[PDB]
Amino acid sequence: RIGYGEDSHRLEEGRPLYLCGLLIPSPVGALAHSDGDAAMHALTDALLSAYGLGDIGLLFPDTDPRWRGERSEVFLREAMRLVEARGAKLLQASLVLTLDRPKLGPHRKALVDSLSRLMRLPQDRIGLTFKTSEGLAPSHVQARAVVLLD
Amino acid sequence: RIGYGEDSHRLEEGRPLYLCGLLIPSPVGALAHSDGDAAMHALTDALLSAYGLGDIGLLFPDTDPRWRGERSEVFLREAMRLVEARGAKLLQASLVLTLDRPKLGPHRKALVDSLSRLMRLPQDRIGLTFKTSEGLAPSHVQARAVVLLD
Amino acid sequence: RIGYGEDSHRLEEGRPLYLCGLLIPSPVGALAHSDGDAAMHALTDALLSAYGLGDIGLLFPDTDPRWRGERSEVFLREAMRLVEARGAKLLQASLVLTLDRPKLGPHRKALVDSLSRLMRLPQDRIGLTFKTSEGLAPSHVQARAVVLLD
Ligand SMILES: [Mg+2]
Ligand SMILES: [Mg+2]
Ligand SMILES: [Mg+2]
Repeated sequence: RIGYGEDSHRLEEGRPLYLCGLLIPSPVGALAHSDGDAAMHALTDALLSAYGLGDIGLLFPDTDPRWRGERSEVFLREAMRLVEARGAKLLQASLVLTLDRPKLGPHRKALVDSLSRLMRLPQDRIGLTFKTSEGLAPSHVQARAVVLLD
Repeated sequence: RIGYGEDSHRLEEGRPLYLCGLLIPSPVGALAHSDGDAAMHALTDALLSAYGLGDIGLLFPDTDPRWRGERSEVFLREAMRLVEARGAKLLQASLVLTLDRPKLGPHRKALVDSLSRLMRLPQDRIGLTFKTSEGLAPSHVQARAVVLLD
Repeated sequence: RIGYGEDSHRLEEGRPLYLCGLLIPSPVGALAHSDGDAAMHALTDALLSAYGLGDIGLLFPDTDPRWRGERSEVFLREAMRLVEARGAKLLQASLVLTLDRPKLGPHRKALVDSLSRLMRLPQDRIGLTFKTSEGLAPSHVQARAVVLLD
């Protein structure tokens, strides 16, 4: 099975930046409703999608209590619980993060380590790459992810 | 086999909106010479791509009378005919629709039912997720799609 | 295994345009430090991604004299070497190129032939499709690619 997901958020000065589950030192952070972790959101949608289960807007509306104030690993692990209950064995996640600042290169090890631990995948099965928008989208973070299961 | 397809269209106020084969009540709709159904176009290109057959610009140009003015479902069924004749067995389609309005949430069932009916896939093999652009692309509808076959 | 990658470049008047390893006659070309071949970059990142090896920013930085000034095909071939050494057999590449000008249609055969030769894949396993941005991004070339291996 395959799943594909995307996420993006406005970034603003003096807000915390969360990506791949981690708080990243940055001059900008998401202007969100959530922690705005675009990588987790894209991955979560990709997982749900692989089983036709909907998306984070359907399954995690803030109006449900359990989701209000929650960090995005809660959404990811619930999607993992849902596909696992349907017999899924996650094999791989490959995703691209796009943002002009800050540079994610120095945080490569930490970001992969976190995704590896969250999705319970070996490091060679976490394919994370970083891009800038080349001035296409200087005020957003963007994420696009593909997952592979069984 | 895997295929990847994308489409985007300018949205204009007061034009009809077509997605996944359906008319969706909306304040905005594609400005296009086609019906502008980004979902159909992205899926069609992904199917073509999975066999290297080209893209919808090549196979369904507005110059070709058989295709001019037709709804986009006609091009998807033709792409399905072409890949089926080359032995394809479509397994899964996962795609993301991005647009700032209207909300697609209320239409989720009919949209997924449509894709399942047109592509002849069970609903758990239709992975449809909805996003807004968070202000990055407030005047366009975008779709990106992955298909898996065989 | 699966890998996903993306690339974009600002386009500027009177610069040469390189795509899929070829010179493409054009009024606009990438402004950059590389040849700005978005197809090559996105394919290379997708390959690297399929094995968790990093991305082109990590492995091919212009601080490294081995890589500065090299054509992007040299990067793609090195990524091929690295995954092949880890047992991979590339099976398929499917990608989308997005740009408002020049038209890529007239170059389809040459572009696909180049990808086929470079990646040593049969033509039906090269899924290249072309799009314009519909004015979303009229001054960039964008590429997004999925690769499948084994
Ligand atoms: Mg989000
Ligand atoms: Mg279209
Ligand atoms: Mg590049």
